[PDB]
Amino acid sequence: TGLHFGRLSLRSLTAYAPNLMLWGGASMLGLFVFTEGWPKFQDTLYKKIPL
Amino acid sequence: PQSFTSIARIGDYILKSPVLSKLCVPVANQFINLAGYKKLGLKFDDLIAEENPIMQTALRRLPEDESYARAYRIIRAHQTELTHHLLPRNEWIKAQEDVPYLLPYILEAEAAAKEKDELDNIEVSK
Amino acid sequence: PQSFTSIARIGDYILKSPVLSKLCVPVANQFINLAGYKKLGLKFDDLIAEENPIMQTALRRLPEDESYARAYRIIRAHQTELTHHLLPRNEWIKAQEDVPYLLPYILEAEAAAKEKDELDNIEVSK
Amino acid sequence: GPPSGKTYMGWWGHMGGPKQKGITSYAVSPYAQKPLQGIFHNAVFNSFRRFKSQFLYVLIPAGIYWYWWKNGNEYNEFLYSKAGREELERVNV
Amino acid sequence: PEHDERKRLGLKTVIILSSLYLLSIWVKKFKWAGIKTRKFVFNPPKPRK
Amino acid sequence: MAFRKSNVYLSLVNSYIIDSPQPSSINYWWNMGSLLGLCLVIQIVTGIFMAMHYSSNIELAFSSVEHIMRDVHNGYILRYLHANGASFFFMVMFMHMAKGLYYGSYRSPRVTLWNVGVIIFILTIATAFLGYCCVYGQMSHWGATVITNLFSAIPFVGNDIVSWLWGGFSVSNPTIQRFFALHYLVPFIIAAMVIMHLMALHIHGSSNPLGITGNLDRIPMHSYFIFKDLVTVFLFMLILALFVFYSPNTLGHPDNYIPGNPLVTPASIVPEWYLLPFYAILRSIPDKLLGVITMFAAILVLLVLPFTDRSVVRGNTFKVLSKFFFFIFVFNFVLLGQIGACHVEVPYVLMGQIATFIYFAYFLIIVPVISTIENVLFYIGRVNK
Amino acid sequence: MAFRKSNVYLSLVNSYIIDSPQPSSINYWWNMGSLLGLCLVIQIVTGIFMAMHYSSNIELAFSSVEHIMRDVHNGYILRYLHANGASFFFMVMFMHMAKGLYYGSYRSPRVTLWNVGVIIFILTIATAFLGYCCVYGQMSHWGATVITNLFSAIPFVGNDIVSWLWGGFSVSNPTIQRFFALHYLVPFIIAAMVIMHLMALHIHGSSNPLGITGNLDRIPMHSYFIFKDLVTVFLFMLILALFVFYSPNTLGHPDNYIPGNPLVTPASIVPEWYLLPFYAILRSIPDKLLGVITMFAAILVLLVLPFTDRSVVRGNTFKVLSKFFFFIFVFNFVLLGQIGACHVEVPYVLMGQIATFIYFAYFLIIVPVISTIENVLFYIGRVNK
Amino acid sequence: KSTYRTPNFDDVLKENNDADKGRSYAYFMVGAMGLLSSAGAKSTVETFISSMTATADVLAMA
Ligand SMILES: CCCCCCCCCCC(=O)OC[C@H](COP(=O)(O)OC[C@H](O)COP(=O)(O)OC[C@@H](COC(=O)CC)OC(=O)CCC)OC(=O)CCCCCCCC
Ligand SMILES: CCCCCCCCCCCCCCCCCC(=O)OC[C@H](COP(=O)(O)OCCN)OC(=O)CCCCCCCCCCCCC
Ligand code: HEM
Ligand code: HEM
Ligand code: HEM
Ligand code: HEM
Ligand SMILES: COc1c(O)c(C)c(C/C=C(/C)CC/C=C(\C)CC/C=C(/C)CC/C=C(/C)CC/C=C(\C)CCC=C(C)C)c(O)c1OC
Ligand SMILES: COc1c(O)c(C)c(C/C=C(\C)CC/C=C(\C)CC/C=C(/C)CC/C=C(/C)CC/C=C(\C)CCC=C(C)C)c(O)c1OC
Ligand SMILES: CCCCCCCCCCCCCCC(=O)O[C@H](COC(=O)CCCCCCCCCCCC)COP(=O)(O)O
Ligand SMILES: CCCCCCCCCCCCCCC(=O)O[C@H](COC(=O)CCCCCCCCCCCC)COP(=O)(O)O
Ligand SMILES: CCCCCCCCCCCCCCCCCC(=O)O[C@H](COC(=O)CCCCCC)COP(=O)(O)OCCN
Ligand SMILES: CCCCCCCCCCCCCCCCCC(=O)O[C@H](COC(=O)CCCCCC)COP(=O)(O)OCCN
Ligand SMILES: CCCCCCCCCCCCCC(=O)O[C@H](COC(=O)CCCCCCCCCCC)COP(=O)(O)O
Ligand SMILES: COC(=O)N(OC)c1ccccc1COc1ccn(-c2ccc(Cl)cc2)n1
Ligand SMILES: COC(=O)N(OC)c1ccccc1COc1ccn(-c2ccc(Cl)cc2)n1
Repeated sequence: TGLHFGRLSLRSLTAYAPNLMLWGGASMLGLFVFTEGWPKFQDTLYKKIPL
Repeated sequence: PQSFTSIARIGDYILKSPVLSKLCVPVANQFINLAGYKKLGLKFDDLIAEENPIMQTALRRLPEDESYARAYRIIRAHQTELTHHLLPRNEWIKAQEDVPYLLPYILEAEAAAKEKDELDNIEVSK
Repeated sequence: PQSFTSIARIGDYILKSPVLSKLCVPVANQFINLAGYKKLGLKFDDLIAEENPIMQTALRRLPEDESYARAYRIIRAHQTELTHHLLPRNEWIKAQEDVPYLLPYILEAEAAAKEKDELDNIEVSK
Repeated sequence: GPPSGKTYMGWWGHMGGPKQKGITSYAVSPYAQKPLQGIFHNAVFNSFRRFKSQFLYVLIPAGIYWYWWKNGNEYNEFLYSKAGREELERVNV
Repeated sequence: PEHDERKRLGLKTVIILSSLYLLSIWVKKFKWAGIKTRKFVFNPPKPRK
Repeated sequence: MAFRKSNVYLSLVNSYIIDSPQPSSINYWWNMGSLLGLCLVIQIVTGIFMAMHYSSNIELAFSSVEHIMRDVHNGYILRYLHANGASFFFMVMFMHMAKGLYYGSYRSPRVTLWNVGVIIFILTIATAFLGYCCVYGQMSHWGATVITNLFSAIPFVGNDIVSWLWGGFSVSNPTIQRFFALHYLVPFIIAAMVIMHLMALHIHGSSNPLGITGNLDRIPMHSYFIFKDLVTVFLFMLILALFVFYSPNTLGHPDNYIPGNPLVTPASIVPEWYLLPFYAILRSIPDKLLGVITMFAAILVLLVLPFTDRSVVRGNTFKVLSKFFFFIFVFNFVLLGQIGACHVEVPYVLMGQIATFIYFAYFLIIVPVISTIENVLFYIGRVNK
Repeated sequence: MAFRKSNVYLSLVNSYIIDSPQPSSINYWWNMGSLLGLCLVIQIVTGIFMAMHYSSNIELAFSSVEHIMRDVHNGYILRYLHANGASFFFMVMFMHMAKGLYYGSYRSPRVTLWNVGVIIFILTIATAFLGYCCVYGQMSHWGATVITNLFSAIPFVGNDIVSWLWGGFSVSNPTIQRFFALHYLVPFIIAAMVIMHLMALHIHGSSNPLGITGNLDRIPMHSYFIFKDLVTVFLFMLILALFVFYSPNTLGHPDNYIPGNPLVTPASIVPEWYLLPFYAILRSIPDKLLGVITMFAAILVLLVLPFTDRSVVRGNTFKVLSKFFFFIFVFNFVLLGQIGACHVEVPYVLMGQIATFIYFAYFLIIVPVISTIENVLFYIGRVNK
Repeated sequence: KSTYRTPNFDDVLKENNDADKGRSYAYFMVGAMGLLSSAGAKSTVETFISSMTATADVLAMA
């Protein structure tokens, strides 16, 4: 009968919670493009297998 | 803001209790006299903010005769305040006239919004 | 801009005169063919600018059947022009169809605006 | 343009309040009355009346914070005198 | 080195602005006299409506 | 219809200046927004006429400002007006904000108007800071040193941010030339935020001192509130003229008439009077990183107020308890400025700590608890059984 | 309704960018206004990043620009982009204006939109002139000398205007420091005129190449004309990059790499390519006062066109005679630039006189006479008796 | 009560309205405020414009 909410229902949280992980990625994707060449983060930005 | 359903739940508990009512009511009466809204010719329900849907609903359901008087009390108070005077003491709202004339229309609109809103997020059994 | 009353006054003088008509009409015909508005399926009165009160009046007084056809010719021409093609040669406006269908409604609205305006600035005798 | 999401205030003619019936308003021209008419019976009646109401809400707070600044400034000047050098080396550690 | 000129231009500026401030108080109270003395009366209508 | 209503451009002037409906009962506290608009015009105009004679090189900067004072015709009028005009701009803004806090103007339906205002405040502290550094005296050098070295505590990334802000390894010539070009810019961004601020007011219009609707009695703006605003314009110009012409250096520090020297530290590094309460909040936090967070948090805790006021009435006019704690908060904000102008010594260390707590507890603990108590007292005084 | 339609700020974006009704038949000549908006963003951003390293003193100015080229990281990119970006801004504006002249966009109901545009053009010539003087090479000094000495011919008042413009008795240090502060300002005034320009377009919307109504077939802006505008943005950014990186000094003069010297005159004082046609109009008038009037009259004769076109049809698409004289006027405007880059010698003296006449006779004598002839030919070709 | 009865306005009314005079005093004050503010506007503009004239050091080398 009862599910709790603040306009953001508990199973309105977990029908978007995967996509939160995915858009948490979409911003991970969005800044490790943005800040290579900035001399700081270089430490672990060309740790990749090539390059 | 806080719901009038919650305000009434706390108040009724205080009032039904003998010890708490003998201890919290005189404080509340002199809080009313020090506020000074009767001296401008207003009842308390004139002061409630009206820019929200539950309160817009309550004002439509109000009878015509009570609604015309509310408009006059509000105009009279604005004019009293731009002159920086008070009204004559024979035009002050008395205690027996400061009634909650709008509270039943508010509690009815609130109870319907909660029932509708529980029904839109129900967990069903099988 | 120039009035259609003045355009008609000059034109009629040219046309009634034999020598001037034999000298100025062939120039005017080939000015029409080189313009190329028939190749898009338009009559000349479709081209007149309509954002002025005398021309808004003339379009209300136009019959319904002539008004529905005007709307279609204008839509067909916009579509022909965004594709950068011309219409088929069997859909071109012919000379006998390129009639001034809207001129009488314009000259009537212009003559009434001049009569009204003279009457608003009259010099009276005694 | 298109209409947007509407408000709690309109314009002249459709301001958006309740319907009024039974109220009458009267007024007189300013050219027909005298200005600067009573502005004593104003600064001595109403200003003193308005002051007398809203002055215990402003002055009891002001008295608590000013007393606090005092006892601190008094104590600091004692610490850095020669009679308060022993206390300074106690509290500064 | 501007001390003497500065103190003399400030006498001109303070006299002009002080009179404009008093003139503005006069003009306001005249143009507001209709609103301050306006009166209202209520006669309760019949709730037929 | 009238031309003022039909023309594209005058229609906006008419709807904002001439025919705008205003509540009949608004008082003189509603006149501060007009003054802040004249203030911004004073500063932009006086500043552009000085920029014609200013040089931003670190070896030429102090002497350019003394050249405006001695050799430029009426240049001492431009500077003192400009320098004291910024002190007046900040005082009218604190009173404008304190009003809205008293009368509940932050509440719905005007939450968007309060938030654009918080942005204007941040961009205005930034502007004034950048301009004081361009004088390049001795409070200019060591004030920029203390604030810019705060960003060297951000984890793993801090020492890259300070060297990019400086353009080198210390406050030097590249720092002073970039701070002047940014100081010219930000005033034009504040003006664009002031237009967006007015658009959000036009939707619902203004509130009034009683906290109820104003749609039953409205007065047009022209010739009731235009002439009411002249009253406060001329009082503002009078008091400002009295500082510019008769006491033009009382709202400053003498050390900034000493030229800037990296090799001699002053005995007391002190900001202007209008940044002292925020300077005391910073000094109260022993850790460097937490201090710079707590200082910026002091500006952005204002955005939390629309959700912590739990009352059904707008404003404080009829509220007894909420009046007492409004004036506690005002005089606690004046003590923070005083403590920010003192030496770091007993007992001014603990005083600024307790007062930094009271600044934050007002928005987060006091307002919710008194608002709820006041609601329930209104109920049991009328409905008693 | 949708949030983009209800919010105060996004409602303006939606009405101007997303849901705006556009005629179905507009071509790529309607894409220039978008480019002029990107141009203004390029110049303002590149200029603010250079102002961090620039010094306006006359003894420091030339060497500050060479310091941006050699010592500043990527500073050669900022300058060449900026210098060649102004040449591109002017070329897109001439094409934008020539379009409106061809399609009759000046006519009623859009007379107000044409007039705000003429203002933008004047303020844009002023901006570019002030910036070239801040380099302070040898075309910078002697170009400001020639133009500022023109105002000494105004009767009884002229020699007071030049000395107030200079700040002295010649082009000197006070002149170069005031021209830089004004050069930063005027771009922000152009931006405010661009907003007023767009407000006047929203009333009646845009025209179309046929010159008839467009209310019978409309397409929204988003995803038909947004993606049609990307096509020309990337072509603009390609051709500009080809000048910045491979030929960055072909649209300039070598003398401006010589530092400014009042004691040595160049053998040829020549403006940039985009002010040469107006420079030939000035040189064509033997008298000094009449010359400076005739030059400014060349910009403000554009305001006379809404009253001299006497035609019942909008635009030139179906007009044979009015097409021939549109292209006479365009190539007469290119000869005036060429003659403005020549020595004052036979026969370039009389050529520029006859061509200055044809510039003025087009707006005042040619358009009224051909428009009337064309109206009457349309009539007698259809109505023949 | 009838709407044809006007309420009491005798606290605020004049000697005799005397339209020759009621207009006299209001427009002397509106005229004085326009006179002083037009003079003040003219001193403000001339102060800003004169700042662009030659400085003292430039006139010393004249
Ligand atoms: C830095 C300079 C900036 C320039 C302007 C600053 C003005 C800010 C002052 C604060 C404010 O705006 O509120 C003031 C408030 C009274 O406002 P109210 O509408 O309730 O009362 C209308 C009046 O009765 C009718 O006033 P009336 O319109 O009839 O006459 C005008 C009056 C001029 O008063 C003013 O200019 C108001 C600022 O004429 C005279 O006083 C004659 C004597 C020469 O008074 C109070 O509630 C308490 C005032 C004391 C606290 C002030 C502390 C501020 C730091
Ligand atoms: C980061 C942002 C932080 C900002 C912190 C803000 C601190 C800035 C300090 C500014 C001081 C201004 C305080 C007054 C606030 C303005 C609003 C106000 O106080 O309301 C006026 C009120 C009117 O009286 P009523 O309650 O009767 O309501 C009107 C009738 N319907 O009447 C009153 O309430 C009393 C008015 C008297 C005001 C003077 C009291 C303060 C005196 C010293 C203050 C020192 C400041 C330097
Ligand atoms: C919101 C607007 C502005 C504020 C609040 C502001 C603030 C300040 C402050 C506090 C100072 C230091 C005063 C001192 O000398 O003690 C200053 C200095 C200065 N400002 Fe501004 N400013 C503003 C706008 C401008 C603009 C737009 C310009 C340039 C066009 C400008 C140019 C200058 C200059 C040249 C100085 C040098 C020092 C001086 O002349 O006093 N200011 N500014
Ligand atoms: C700095 C430039 C500012 C300008 C030019 C400006 C302008 C104005 C004006 C003209 C008004 C209407 C009149 C009035 O209520 O006084 C107003 C109202 C308001 N302002 Fe500002 N303001 C500025 C800054 C701020 C700031 C910093 C805040 C808050 C942090 C703010 C919040 C508000 C609010 C809430 C109102 C509505 C008050 C009400 O209707 O009761 N403004 N502003
Ligand atoms: C409509 C916008 C602008 C236009 C059309 C424009 C035009 C010009 C031109 C033609 C030059 C000379 C180019 C050369 O070196 O040969 C120049 C130089 C310069 N401009 Fe601008 N400008 C604009 C905006 C700005 C702004 C907003 C600033 C400052 C924030 C600025 C700062 C400079 C500087 C510092 C120079 C020095 C010389 C150089 O670096 O090339 N410009 N400008
Ligand atoms: C910074 C300079 C300018 C900007 C950013 C700008 C922007 C725009 C934009 C976005 C449009 C939309 C339709 C179109 O692209 O044709 C437009 C139209 C127009 N502009 Fe501009 N413009 C500028 C300068 C000018 C100038 C200098 C003129 C004329 C002297 C002018 C006159 C017009 C006219 C008449 C139209 C309407 C054309 C039509 O609808 O057929 N504009 N402008
Ligand atoms: C037919 O209909 C159309 C239409 O076709 C088009 C294309 C557009 C879009 C075209 C336009 C021209 C509008 C674009 C707007 C402008 C050109 C005005 C730009 C105004 C400015 C003030 C630009 C300034 C830009 C900045 C980035 C200033 C800030 C500077 C910074 C961040 C650099 C300095 C910062 C640091 C930290 C050093 C329309 O709006 C439109 O209307 C319906
Ligand atoms: C509630 O109703 C109100 C209201 O009460 C008020 C008071 C206002 C009034 C205004 C404001 C509150 C603020 C708005 C102000 C701005 C956006 C300010 C813009 C500021 C500027 C300083 C622009 C300056 C531009 C210039 C070109 C001048 C600079 C330099 C010059 C002239 C030197 C060059 C000179 C020569 C000779 C070369 C309203 O608009 C309003 O409507 C809502
Ligand atoms: C404003 C006047 C027009 C001038 C041209 C405007 C240029 C800037 C806007 C760029 C178009 C973005 C719209 C895409 C969209 O929302 O639809 C998105 C597409 O987004 C995507 O996933 C594809 C990536 C977008 C490609 C971006 C291309 C260039 C971006 C800028 C280049 C630098 C200037 C689809 O959703 P929709 O169909 O409902 O609109
Ligand atoms: C929104 C901001 C509110 C404050 C705005 C203040 C701006 C001042 C404009 C006042 C215009 C009054 C309308 C004129 C009129 O009705 O007829 C005027 C009446 O007013 C005047 O004579 C001028 C009086 C005051 C001088 C105006 C400038 C004040 C100082 C400006 C300081 C900079 C802000 C004509 O006189 P008459 O009606 O008797 O024929
Ligand atoms: C840009 C900042 C963002 C906010 C918007 C700014 C709005 C404030 C503008 C201030 C008012 C300006 C006064 C305009 C005077 C009346 C204009 C007019 O007569 O319209 C035109 C003529 O205007 C012009 O030719 C050029 C005006 C350029 C003005 C440059 C300042 C009259 O034509 P019409 O009778 O058809 O009125 C327009 C009907 N929509
Ligand atoms: C012409 C010059 C000036 C005018 C500029 C107009 C064009 C500017 C484009 C602005 C981009 C969009 C800005 C944010 C849009 C969302 C606003 C919003 O959600 O409103 C508020 C949030 O309040 C804010 O914090 C405003 C921050 C403003 C940010 C300053 C850039 C909530 O949305 P709200 O309920 O008010 O919308 C009503 C529709 N139901
Ligand atoms: C835009 C700046 C306004 C700042 C006002 C603040 C008060 C300080 C005044 C400093 C003014 C400098 C000029 C001066 O000293 O003049 C002085 C005269 O004093 C005045 O009249 C006061 C002027 C202010 C009245 C309001 C004018 C309205 C604004 C006009 C905008 C078009 C001396 O000038 P003088 O050369 O002797 O003629
Ligand atoms: C008017 O100028 C001064 O008083 N300055 O700066 C030279 C000064 C002078 C001496 C000592 C300290 C300062 C600085 O004090 C403060 C306190 C807070 N901020 C700040 C600055 C930027 C931003 Cl975004 C947010 C907060 N600055
Ligand atoms: C880009 O800069 C140059 O080409 N400049 O200026 C240093 C130059 C260089 C050498 C020779 C001549 C000039 C000037 O040529 C012109 C011709 C007309 N204007 C003008 C200026 C302002 C205004 Cl409002 C209206 C018209 N200027």
